[PDB]
Amino acid sequence: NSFSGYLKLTDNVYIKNADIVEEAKKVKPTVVVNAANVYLKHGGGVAGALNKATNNAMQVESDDYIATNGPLKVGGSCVLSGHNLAKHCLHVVGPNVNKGEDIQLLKSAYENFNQHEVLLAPLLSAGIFGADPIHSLRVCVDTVRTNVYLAVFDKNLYDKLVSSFLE
Ligand SMILES: Cn1ncc(-c2cc3c(N[C@H](c4ccc5c(n4)OCCO5)C(C)(C)C)ncnc3[nH]2)c1C#N
Repeated sequence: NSFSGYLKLTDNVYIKNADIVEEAKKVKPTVVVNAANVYLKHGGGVAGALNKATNNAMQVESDDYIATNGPLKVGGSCVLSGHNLAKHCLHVVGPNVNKGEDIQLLKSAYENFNQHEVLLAPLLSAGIFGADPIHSLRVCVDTVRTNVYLAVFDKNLYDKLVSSFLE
């Protein structure tokens, strides 16, 4: 858990302008969070990037999990192998408000982080999932009680998030 160059926002939330994949390779965290969908199909965005960094091992394991257990619920999660990126990957489904899912489920989504003492994570429901990223950061800060290190791979968004937190 050798996190470096983060800005501490609260006693348990840290943030950095970084690619979560590159962070996972450097840090070797105990848990990396995947911004997943309910069928664990890592087809693009940050899920596709984490899967590609495992040379598709994450996708094969995910397909096997879905066959036995069925899909996740929106707001839910599962723990699978971290492969070469972490000890464990916590696959979390935030709501996709661009597809009509309820933004209130973002609190349920961040509540999954509280089962793990230290996590490397992306900003849930942001990007093409359509949530307001400032609102996602506020829900993270108000919900997560364990130690979370947020990697946001966009300097423009990072600066807007920090300037909002510090108002
Ligand atoms: C080809 N490639 N290599 C690396 C990455 C990469 C993306 C990425 C990231 N994306 C954030 C995010 C966060 C929650 C998302 C989402 N995206 O997409 C819908 C699902 O929910 C965002 C957009 C807000 C900055 N955040 C952190 N590290 C990251 N690495 C990619 C891609 N794509």
